[PDB]
Amino acid sequence: NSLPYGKINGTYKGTEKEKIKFSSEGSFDPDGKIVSYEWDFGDGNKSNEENPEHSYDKVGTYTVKLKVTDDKGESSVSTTTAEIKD
Repeated sequence: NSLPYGKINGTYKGTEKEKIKFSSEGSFDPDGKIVSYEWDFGDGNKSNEENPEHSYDKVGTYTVKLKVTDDKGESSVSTTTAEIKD
């Protein structure tokens, strides 16, 4: 019955066109298992890797979302930012 806890380990920073390593380490479900991790990098791109690398084409500050869903189909969403400069 218990919702999963996502941990998105923000904030993130890097430079345009250089890969940034994201981590969902510490995410957990008290009464089950997390069966999916869904990242949205805020630049229209997504991943279902636990700990993806992603580069941003353009500078800016992007909203990063991590949606975790458990084995009973229940989800929760964590957010942070990725600040991309020169």
